[PDB]
Amino acid sequence: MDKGTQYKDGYYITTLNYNFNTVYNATLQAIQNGQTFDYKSNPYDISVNKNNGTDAEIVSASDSDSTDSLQVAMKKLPNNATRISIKYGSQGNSIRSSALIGIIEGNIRYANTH
Repeated sequence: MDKGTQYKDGYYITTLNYNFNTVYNATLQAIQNGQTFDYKSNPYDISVNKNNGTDAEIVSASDSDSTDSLQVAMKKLPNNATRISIKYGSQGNSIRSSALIGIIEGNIRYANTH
């Protein structure tokens, strides 16, 4: 039905039916190039960016948000899909993440088209 967007206890987890290569690119752009700002204008910038090959995971630390860090996990599926797992702070990071996903998929939709 849907790609697989699940929200549970602050966690935002989804599958994106697009290639891990483009998903990494889009996700990087979304956070790194400041394609999304929060109302509290909090530091979104990346503290660890690492590629594995089946993993690409972005970890940014939040100094202003004492409650946690921004962690986005991108996992490569052999079905030309990518699984994204978001890490939340006690305030509910799912809000940031829902916008994040829109940007990630949307950017792919422009670049990839079909």
